[PDB]
Amino acid sequence: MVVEHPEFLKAGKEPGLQIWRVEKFDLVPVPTNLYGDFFTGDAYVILKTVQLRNGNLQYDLHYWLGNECSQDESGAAAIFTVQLDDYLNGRAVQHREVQGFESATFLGYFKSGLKYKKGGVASGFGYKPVPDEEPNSTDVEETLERIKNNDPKLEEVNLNNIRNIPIPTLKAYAEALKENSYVKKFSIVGTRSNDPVAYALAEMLKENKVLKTLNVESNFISGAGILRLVEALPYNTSLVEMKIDNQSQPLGNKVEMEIVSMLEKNATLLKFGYHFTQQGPRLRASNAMMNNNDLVRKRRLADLTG
Amino acid sequence: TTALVCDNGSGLVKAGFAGDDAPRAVFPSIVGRPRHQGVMVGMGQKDSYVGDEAQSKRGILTLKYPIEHGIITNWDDMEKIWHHTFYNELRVAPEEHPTLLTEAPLNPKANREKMTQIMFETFNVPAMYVAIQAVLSLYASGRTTGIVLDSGDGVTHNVPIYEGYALPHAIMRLDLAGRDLTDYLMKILTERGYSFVTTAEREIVRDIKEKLCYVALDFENEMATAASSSSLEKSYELPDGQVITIGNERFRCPETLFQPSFIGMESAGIHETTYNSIMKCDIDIRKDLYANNVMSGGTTMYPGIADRMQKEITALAPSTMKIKIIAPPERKYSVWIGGSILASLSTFQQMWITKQEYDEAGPSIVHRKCF
Ligand SMILES: Nc1ncnc2c1ncn2[C@@H]1O[C@H](COP(=O)(O)OP(=O)(O)OP(=O)(O)O)[C@@H](O)[C@H]1O
Ligand SMILES: [Ca+2]
Ligand SMILES: [Ca+2]
Ligand SMILES: [Ca+2]
Repeated sequence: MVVEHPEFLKAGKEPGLQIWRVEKFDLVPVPTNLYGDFFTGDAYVILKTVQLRNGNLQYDLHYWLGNECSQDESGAAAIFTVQLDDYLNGRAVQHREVQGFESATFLGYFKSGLKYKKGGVASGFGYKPVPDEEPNSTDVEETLERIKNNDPKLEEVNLNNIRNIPIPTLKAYAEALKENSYVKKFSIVGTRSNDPVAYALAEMLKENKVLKTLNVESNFISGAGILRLVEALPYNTSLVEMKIDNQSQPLGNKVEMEIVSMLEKNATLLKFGYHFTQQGPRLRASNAMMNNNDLVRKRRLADLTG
Repeated sequence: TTALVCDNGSGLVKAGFAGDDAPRAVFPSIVGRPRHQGVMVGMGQKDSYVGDEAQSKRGILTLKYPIEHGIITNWDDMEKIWHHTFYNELRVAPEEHPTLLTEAPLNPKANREKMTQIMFETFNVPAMYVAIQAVLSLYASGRTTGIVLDSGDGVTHNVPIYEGYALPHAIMRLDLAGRDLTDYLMKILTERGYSFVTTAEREIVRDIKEKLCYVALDFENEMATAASSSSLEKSYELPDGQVITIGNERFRCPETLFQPSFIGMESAGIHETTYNSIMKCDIDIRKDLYANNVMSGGTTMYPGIADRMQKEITALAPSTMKIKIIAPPERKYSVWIGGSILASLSTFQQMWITKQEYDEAGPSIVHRKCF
C-alpha cells in the first residue's frame, strides 16, 4: 500500500532536484549546499522532477550506492525508492546507480560534476539425546476416581505416554467424562488406544458440555474410530480442539471425505489436528476451521458494545 | 518495543529481531512424534518434540514437515513451530511484538488469510505483516529490479521483479532443492560402497553435501579430470568416526540442479527456468533482469554455481546481452535480512496490520495491506 512520510509530502511537488540520505533506517534530506558531494560510505535517494506541457511532472528516481555503504543502507535506499514511486502513483522511473558506474543522465544532474568523499553515517543495524523427561507421574486410578467424583480441582487430565492402561480403564475415563463439569483438557497420546476407546469418547462428546481439548494422537485408532469421533461434532458445541494425527494406519480416502463433511457441520471446533492426504478435503478442512475461527472474531466485535 | 522477523521455510526456520543484521535462531522446521513401537515413557507429558530436540531423536521419532515446497500445509504443526520459535528460541511473549512473516511466491490466497488469522487469534500479536521471500532477498541485495533464483530445502523459484514487485505470470516453481540433493548424494555414495539410507545417515550426508560439494563449470570435462588426476578427491570424517573418501560425487550431486533428469525429473534445469522466466517478461525489462540475477537460499551456496549459471545463461541469451549473477555471501539469510531491514524502516509503522484493523476487517485485510 501507499505510505506517508513528511519527506514524501515534499517530493516532486515542483521541477528540480531533491536528494535524501539513508540515515539509520530513515530518509533524511541532504542540505542543498551539499548536493553532489556523496559519502562513499552511504546510500542516497535522488528524485529528478522535470516539467512538461500537461502541467504534469516527469519523475526519475535514482538510488545511489556508495562502495562502503552497509547492507541496511542499500536495502533501505531500494525500499524507499519503491515507496516513493508508489506514493507518486507509480509514475517514477527507478534507476540503480552504483559508485563508479553511474548513468550519464544521473551524472548530468550535477553541473560542476559530482564528487565522492570518504565516510558517512553509521549503520543502523543493532544439547539433546533420547527422551530426558521424567515419566508421566499422573495417577490413573486416582484421576479416574476424581472425574467420577466430579472433582472441581481437576481441569486438566494428561495420560500421555503412560504404559499399560487397560482398554476398559480408558473406556471408563470416557464414560466418567460424560457427566463431568470441570475437565477442559483430556489427552491420551501414545497410550495404545484403539477403536473401542474412540467409540466411547465419541458417545461422550455427545453429552459432555465442558471439555475444550481432546488429544488422541499417536494411538491405534482406525478411520472408523476417527469417523465416529467427528460424527459426534454436530452434537457438540463446546469442544474447540481435536488432535488425531499419527494413528498407526492411514485413515483412507473415503474416510477423509466423510470427515471434512462432518467438520462442515460444526461451527465450534477451531483446530483439527490431522494431515489430510487428499487435497480436496485438506483445503475444505482448512477453510472450515478458518470459517469457525472467524465466527469467534465476529462475536468478539459484536460483544464490543456495538 | 521491538518487532520480530520470522522466515519460515521447508527445512529451516530463520527467526530474530528487526534491526539485527542476522537471525538469532535457525533450527529445523520439524515436529517429531513417537513411533508406535511401544510407549515412550521417556516423553513424559509431551505429545511431540519440535525443532532441534526432535532432530536429536530422529531415530526414535517420525518427523513431519509442516511446510512442503515452501507452502504451509499443516496448520496445527505450524502453530507448534511458531509457539516454539516465540517462547523457546527467541524467549518472547508474541503479544508484545509486531511480527513480520514471510511467504512463498504464488502463495494461495486462503493461506495468507490463515496465517493472519492464526497470528491474531492464537498468538494475539499487536500487529503483523507478510512479505514475499524472493522480494525481500532482492531488497537485501540493494535492488528494486532483478530476477531472483531462490533455492532452499524444499523448493526452487525463479522470481522476476520489477520496480519493487514480482511479476507473477513469469514466476516458475521447480520442486527440486536441497533435500532432493541430499537424498541423491546418499544414493551415489551408496554406489561406491557406503551405507546411508535415512535418519542419523540423512543428516550426516547433508553435512557432507554442505562442506564438500561444488558445481562444475563444465560437467563432462570434470568427470574426465576426476578419473585421471585425484587432485579433486577429498576425505571426510564420520561421527562414528571412521573416515571416508569422495570424488566425482562432489559435483554430480549439484549437477542435478542443471540436469534434473539425474533424479528422474522431466523439468528443465535452473538455468533454463531462469531463461524461460525472463522470456515471459516485457521485452523492455529483460535487459535489467539479465543484468541482475540474484542468488538466494541455501542450495545456491555451492561453490562454482554463479560461474556455471553465468556460462549457461550466456549460451541461452541473445549474443549481445549483458549478463550478471549476484551471489551474496550471506544468501543463506538474505530473505531474513531483507525482512529485518523492511520492518525497521521509518515508513513501516503504518504498514503493519494492527490488531484493531484485523478485528474490524477479518483476515482478508491481508490482501489489501500486505501488497
Ligand atoms: N554451504 C552449503 N552448500 C550447499 N547447500 C547448503 C549449504 N548450506 C545450506 N545448504 C542447504 O540449503 C537448504 C536450507 O536452505 P534454506 O534455509 O534456504 O531453505 P528453506 O527456506 O528451509 O527451504 P525452502 O526455501 O525450500 O522452503 C538445506 O537443504 C541445506 O542443506
Ligand atoms: Ca553509512
Ligand atoms: Ca514506477
Ligand atoms: Ca526459504
